[PDB]
Amino acid sequence: SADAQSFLNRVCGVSAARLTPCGTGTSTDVVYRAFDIYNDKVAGFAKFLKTNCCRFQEKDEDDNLIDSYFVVKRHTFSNYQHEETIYNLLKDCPAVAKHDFFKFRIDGDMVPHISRQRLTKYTMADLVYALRHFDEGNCDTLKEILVTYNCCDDDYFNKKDWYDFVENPDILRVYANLGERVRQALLKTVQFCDAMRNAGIVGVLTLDNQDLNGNWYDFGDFIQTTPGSGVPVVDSYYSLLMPILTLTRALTAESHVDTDLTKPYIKWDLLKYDFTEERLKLFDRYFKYWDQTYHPNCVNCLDDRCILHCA
Amino acid sequence: NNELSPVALRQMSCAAGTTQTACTDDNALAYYNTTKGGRFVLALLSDLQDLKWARFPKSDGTGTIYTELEPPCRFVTDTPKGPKVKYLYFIKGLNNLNRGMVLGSLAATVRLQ
Amino acid sequence: NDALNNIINNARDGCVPLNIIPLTTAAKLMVVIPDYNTYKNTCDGTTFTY
RNA sequence: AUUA
Ligand SMILES: Nc1nc2c(ncn2[C@@H]2O[C@H](COP(=O)(O)OP(=O)(O)NP(=O)(O)O)[C@@H](O)[C@H]2O)c(=O)[nH]1
Ligand SMILES: [Zn+2]
Repeated sequence: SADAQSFLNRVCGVSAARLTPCGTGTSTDVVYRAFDIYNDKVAGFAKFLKTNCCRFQEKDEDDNLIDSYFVVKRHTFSNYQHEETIYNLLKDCPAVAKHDFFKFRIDGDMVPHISRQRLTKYTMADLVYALRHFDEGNCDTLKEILVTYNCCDDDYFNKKDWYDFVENPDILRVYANLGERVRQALLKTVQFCDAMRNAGIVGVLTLDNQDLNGNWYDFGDFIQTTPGSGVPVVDSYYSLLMPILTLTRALTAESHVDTDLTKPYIKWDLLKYDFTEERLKLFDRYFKYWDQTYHPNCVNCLDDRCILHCA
Repeated sequence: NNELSPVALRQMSCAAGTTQTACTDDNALAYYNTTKGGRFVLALLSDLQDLKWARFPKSDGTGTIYTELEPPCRFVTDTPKGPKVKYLYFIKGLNNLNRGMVLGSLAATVRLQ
Repeated sequence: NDALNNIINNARDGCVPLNIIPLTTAAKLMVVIPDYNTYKNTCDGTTFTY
């Protein structure tokens, strides 16, 4: 009675909101996902069990499910105000998911909810964990991710040794279909860092706060400072994401005329061999807030650790 | 949960100048950290308005480094005193995580504006 | 020593990669063909472009 | 995350 069919149209926003519950009523949903934790008593990069979330998938004209979810969570009252303030400071960035703060009663009391709109099913941390902890006995997440983004079809896995690199070298072409998604995620990350610096917000960026479309959320561990003096910490993010940048060949679009995958290739003259400025431009475009000096020529390095870092 | 340095740090004391040996007695709330290998300062605060130099004494005394600073930032503080203004500095080359640490601790333990 | 000199002088300091010297100054070309399908796509006819 |  009410509740489920009233919470549904309260989560339902003002745009189109053709929603369907993910097998729940007014209660939360439990999933098994990967996180990156550091909270003074636990640390690591493992798969924990999420507990406090209600998810509503979205439909469209022909009443078939689509890759869009409304994730609404409940928590205390102080985090409500803190997240609302930070989002109000950060809402104008085009790389931040659209939040919605409301209050709804489950009993005689009224509890607050925070709803995020149009997220994907999996985050970037899920993809990184799936590719860095491969096990052919159970790889359902990787297969689902590959088939939901038109990298292959469901009958591609009926083959045996479909994952091998020596046998079936076509898996490289299959993997190289996520590079554009990764590149757009990198660009949106740079945009988010610029917005955080301009707004005066201090926080650490993790892989599980970004979905596979590039949008950011979860400002629950941030603080506030004077405008223009913000500082993001992006060590673990880039360091963990680095091995995936070459498997998927994310920088293929940089060999075309206007960084567009539909135009012909760039025609360099055969007599050019320096390329010392292009490397700096690429570093400034994709790794702007990585704070450690980068030497395009390793003859200027200070020791072997710097040589490794720049190579 | 990825927090920015739960266990905090302790202390702020000593000196500063603008041209090498201009550090006379004490012109800095040189802030934080006594690491496990020795005293290694992180943040510098200045009730003054323009400084490029400082000199923190440590251990041997003979070894006290003439630190190169960086262009400052300014803010006003919500102290019980009332109107109080400093000009913020960090030791040059301080990586992002350390500045985040000191800024978070300063903002979350003591009140500022 | 005329084509080599012609491409050396175009360099801005006299240095050029070694991999483009045979590509722009050689007089003879040798092609090794595995099968006929590859042959009809590379050197079909009497003159080809490469 | 298992602090909601
Ligand atoms: N993108 C997405 N994530 C989901 C969905 N369902 C569950 N999740 C999981 O729910 C988690 C949301 O946690 P959230 O509190 O927003 O961020 P957080 O990383 O836990 N940090 P904190 O709340 O302390 O600031 C994500 O890590 C994600 O893996 C979904 O449909 N889409
Ligand atoms: Zn180097």
